[PDB]
Amino acid sequence: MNIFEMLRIDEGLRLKIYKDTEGYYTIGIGHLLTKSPSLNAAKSELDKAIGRNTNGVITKDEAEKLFNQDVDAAVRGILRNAKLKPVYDSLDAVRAAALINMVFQMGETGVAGFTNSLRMLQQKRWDEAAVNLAKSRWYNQTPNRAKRVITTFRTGTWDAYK
Repeated sequence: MNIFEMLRIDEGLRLKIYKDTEGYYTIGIGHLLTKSPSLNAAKSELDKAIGRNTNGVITKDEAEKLFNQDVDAAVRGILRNAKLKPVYDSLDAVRAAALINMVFQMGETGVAGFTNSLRMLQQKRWDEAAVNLAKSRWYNQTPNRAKRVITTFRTGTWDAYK
């Protein structure tokens, strides 16, 4: 299993414009279109993204394609990010996916704010990191995802996903 499969699980697949849980226009596999309340705006952002006039509708392939860009971007940010990189560097193939899942979900800045958990991970203090991550807003709010990702950092296995 890998980051793609994991996120596809976490984000689901929607081929028609939807609203994320903050009310933001979204599509596909967690592709945020715009933070504008204007549906016209998101449709316009979409067409721009796809390269065609979609009418707020995309194909599974178009989605997979945006998905790929998104994942790549998430990895780059981690890498451009100063708090992140060193953590990414200390993590195994599996736990690295988990980190990436968080960045994708909350953004560079968002993830870089888990100050204690990040040092704990950095130190390979799994359980404790886990213990602490569970004490977040993030987890309270998206407990299903949070839990899986937390179990991922703790075990270094795909169990929570199997």
